Amino acid sequence: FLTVERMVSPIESAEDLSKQTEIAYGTLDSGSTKEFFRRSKIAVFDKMWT
Amino acid sequence: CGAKDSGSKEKTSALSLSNVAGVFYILVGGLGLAMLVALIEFCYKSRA
Ligand SMILES: N[C@@H](CCC(=O)O)C(=O)O
Repeated sequence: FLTVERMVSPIESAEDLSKQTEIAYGTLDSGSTKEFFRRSKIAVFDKMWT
Repeated sequence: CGAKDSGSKEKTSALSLSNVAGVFYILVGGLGLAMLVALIEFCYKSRA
């Protein structure tokens, strides 16, 4: 361990945000991304928007 | 499908028990064998 020091991010899969609650996340207000989350029916994206 | 490896990663971490599990098997086998040897030696030395 004291030789190789891999970091690894805690939200690698970009879907972990839908299950974790210790990291807040948001988008620009009044933008294309907010409307995309507001309208998309994808299950994971529905979770993020919710 | 349910392989789905996620969450805490042992690869970034310690040896699991599965890496050294053979040593515990050897240890308990040795303990059982030692109790067996003691019992057969006692059985020999007893009844007389
Ligand atoms: N700003 C553009 C594109 C998004 C971006 O900034 O990457 C929009 O409102 O949709």
